[PDB]
Amino acid sequence: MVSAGIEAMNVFGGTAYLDVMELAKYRHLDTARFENLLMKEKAVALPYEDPVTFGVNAAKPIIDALSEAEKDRIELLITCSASGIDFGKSLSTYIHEYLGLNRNCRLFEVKQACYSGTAGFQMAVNFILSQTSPGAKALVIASDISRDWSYAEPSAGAGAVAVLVGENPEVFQIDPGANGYYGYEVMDTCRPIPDSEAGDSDLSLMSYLDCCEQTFLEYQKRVPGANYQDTFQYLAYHTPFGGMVKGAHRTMMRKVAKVKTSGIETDFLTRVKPGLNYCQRVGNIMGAALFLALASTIDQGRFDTPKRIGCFSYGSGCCSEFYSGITTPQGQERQRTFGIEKHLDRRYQLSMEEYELLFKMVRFGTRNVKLDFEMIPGIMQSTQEKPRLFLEEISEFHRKYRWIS
Amino acid sequence: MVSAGIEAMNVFGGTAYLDVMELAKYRHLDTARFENLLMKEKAVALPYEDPVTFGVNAAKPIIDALSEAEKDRIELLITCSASGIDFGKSLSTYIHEYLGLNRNCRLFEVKQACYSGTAGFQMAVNFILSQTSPGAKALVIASDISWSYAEPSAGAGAVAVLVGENPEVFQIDPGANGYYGYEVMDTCRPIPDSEAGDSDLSLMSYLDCCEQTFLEYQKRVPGANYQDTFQYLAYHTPFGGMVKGAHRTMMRKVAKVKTSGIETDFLTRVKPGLNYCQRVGNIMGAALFLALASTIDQGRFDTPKRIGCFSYGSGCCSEFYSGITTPQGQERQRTFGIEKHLDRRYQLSMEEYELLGMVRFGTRNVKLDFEMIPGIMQSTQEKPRLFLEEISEFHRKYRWI
Repeated sequence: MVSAGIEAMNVFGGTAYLDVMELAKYRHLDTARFENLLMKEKAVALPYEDPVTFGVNAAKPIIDALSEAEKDRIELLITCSASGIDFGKSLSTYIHEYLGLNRNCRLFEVKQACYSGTAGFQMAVNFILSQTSPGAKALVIASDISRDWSYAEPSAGAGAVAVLVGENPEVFQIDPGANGYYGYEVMDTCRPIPDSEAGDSDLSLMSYLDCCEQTFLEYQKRVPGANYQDTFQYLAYHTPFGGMVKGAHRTMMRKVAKVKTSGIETDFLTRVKPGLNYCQRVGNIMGAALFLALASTIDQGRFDTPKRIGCFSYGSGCCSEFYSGITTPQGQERQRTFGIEKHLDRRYQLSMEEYELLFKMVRFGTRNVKLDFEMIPGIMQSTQEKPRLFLEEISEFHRKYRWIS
Repeated sequence: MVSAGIEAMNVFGGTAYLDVMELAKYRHLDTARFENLLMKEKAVALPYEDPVTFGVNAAKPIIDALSEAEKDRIELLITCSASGIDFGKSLSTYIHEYLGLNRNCRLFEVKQACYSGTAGFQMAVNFILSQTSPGAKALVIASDISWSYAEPSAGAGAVAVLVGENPEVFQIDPGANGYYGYEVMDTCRPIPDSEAGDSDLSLMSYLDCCEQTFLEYQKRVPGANYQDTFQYLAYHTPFGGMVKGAHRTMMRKVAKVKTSGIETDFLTRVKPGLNYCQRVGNIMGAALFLALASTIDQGRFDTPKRIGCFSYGSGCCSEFYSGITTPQGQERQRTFGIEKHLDRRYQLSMEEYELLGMVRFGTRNVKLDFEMIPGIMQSTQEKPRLFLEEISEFHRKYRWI
C-alpha cells in the first residue's frame, strides 16, 4: 500500500516586489482597513515574466536537486492556473521543454480558480496510488499572475509553487482518502475578460467560510474521531490575505468550540501564524496560495517529531477541499535546502514611479513582440542568484524564453 | 485489485447539422480534395448553445438512467475543453448545477488541446484505481465548439463518460499506456474564438505521435502487436481522411500484409469508429471519445474485444491506450440511441446556415432569441434539452426546452 505525497516543493515569488504599506500611503487607504488585511509585500510580475517563467523558476531548483534517473521518472506534469496563455495550448508544454523533462510524460493544465492547485495535487496523488507506473513521479506546478477594488490592490500578487509528488513523501505524506471536498456554482469571483478580474467580495467571503465548515464536516464523516483541535498540529489555508484567514480560523474554532477568546488567539499563534509568513510577502497567488501557506508552515513551524497538517483549499466559482498530511523532521530539513526565505529576501523593490508605470503590452493575445530586459535597468543587474527564465519574444504566437544570470 | 473504466457513455452531436455534400456543391469545391476528407455532415452550434449546454445534453441521458444512489456516487466532475468561458471558472461549476450532482464532488476543467478528454479520463481512472473513495464514480465531459476545406470538418459536440468500478462499456488495461509529449507550434487558440495553425506540421506531429505512443505502449506491454492485440482501433479524428492515411502510414511501417491488407484492416477495425465522426465533424477534445462511442455501437461485440485508442492534442501531448468492451457493454450503449439522436437533428438550409448571431467570449450582458431560426424550436426531441437563455453581469443562465 504505497505512500504518496510531497517529496519536494519550491516557491517562486517574483523577481520584484512592492512595499504594500508604502502603497497604502500613496492610495490613501483607511488605516484600520489596510492594517486588517495583514499584508506587507506583494510580488509584481514584470513584462518579461509570464506563468511559464514563474513556473520554471519555481521547479528548476527541485529538478536541479534530482539525479538523472529521478528526473526521467517525472511522468505527469500538471500546470494549475487561471492565467492561461492559450485557449488550448497549455502552459505545461513550455514548462516541460525548458525543464528538459522526458518526452514520456503526460502534460496538461487544470483550471478552477484558486482550487486548481489542489485539483492538480490530488490527481497527482491518485496517479502515484494507482501504481499504473511503479516508481513514477509527478510534478504539479501552480502559477498565477494578477492583472473593494482599492482594498484588493495591496494583496494582488504573482507567484508559483512547484510540487514534486512521489512514492517517498517526507515533506508531506497524505492521509489517503482523508478528504472532504465540496462545491456548487456561485458567482463570487471570475475572469471573464482576458487580463481582467470581476467579483463580489462579500459573497466570496461567505462562500469561503461556508466551504471551510462543510469541507471539515465532510472530512469528519470520512475520518471518524477527527477533531479540529486535536488531530492537526498546524493548519494551512487558502490565503488571499492574512486577515481572511485569521477571520476564518476564529469562525471555525467557535463552531468546533468550548474555547475562550484567549484560547483562540493562542491556537492562531501556534497553528496558523507560521503558515501566513510567506503569504504576507507575496500576496494572493490564487491557485498556488494554499501551497505557499503550506510551504510557509513547513519552513517556519516546529518539526521535532512528525506532525499532522490540516489543509483547506478554496477556489471561487466554486470548489473546495479539506485534507491532511504528515510532515517529518527530515522533510523540513529538505525544504530548508531551497532557501525560500532567502530567495524572497533578494527580490528587487519597486518604487511607486516604477510600479505606476506597470500598473498601467504583453496582452493575452499578443502575436509578435520583442521584449527589453532594460525596461527597468536596475533589476537584471541588481540580483543574479542562479539561472532564471525570462520571456524574450513572441513570434507567430510562439513564445521564446532565455536563461539569464 | 479493482476494475476500472467506462460504465456508460453518450454523445451530443448538436441540435442542428449541415449536409456537407451540399456545402461542397454550393461552394464549388474541388471534388477529389473534398471527397478525400470523408465527411458527410457537421454539427452547427446555435447562438443559444455553448460548451455547458453541449456537456449537459451529453451527460443528462446517462444521469437519467442511473439510480439516485448511483448518481450520488459521482464525486469527480472533470470537464475537458479548449472552448473555455472564463480564465478561472470551470465549465464544471455550471454543469454540476444543471445535472443536479451532489455537492460532495471535486470539479474542475482540464486543457491540452484535443488530448484534454484523455487526460481527464485517465485522471478519473486513477481516482477509481486509487480507491481513495471506494464505490465512487467520476464524470468526464469533453465538449468543444469550433483552407475552406476546413469548413466541412468544423463541428461542435460533446461526449460524456461515466467512469466506475463496474466498467462493461470499456474496461481499461491498467498501466497499458504509452504517453508522449513535447512543445511544438502546430495549432493553438491564442485569441478568443480563433484558431491558428500550421497544417503540415500538425500532420507530421500527429503521425510522429501515433508511432511514438505505440512504441511506448509496447515497451510497457510485452508481446503487443498493432495487428493482433486489437480487434478495433479508434483515433483522434479531426476528419476521416487523416485517420485513413494515419492508419495506412502505421500499417505500412509495421504490418505484414497482402495487396488489399491495409484496405481490409481499415474496413474491419477503423471504419466503425469513423461512422459518427463523419456525421459530426471535428470536435477536438471529444473526437477520440466519439470515435470510441462509434466503434462500440457499430462494431461487433458478440464476444469481449480489445480496442486500442490513440489520442493526440496539438502543442502537443499524446497517448495510446487500450481496454475491453463486452457484449453487455454494447447493449447498455445501445440504450442511449446515439445514432437515432444524430438522425433526429435539425437540418439547416444553406441560408439558415449562412446567418454567421454568436455570443463572443467575454460578453457581459446578452439576451438570446430562441426564434432566430424558427423551425428549430418547432421539432421535438425525446428529452428536455438545455439552452443558453441569457448572460447577466457575466453570469450564464440556462433553460430547459
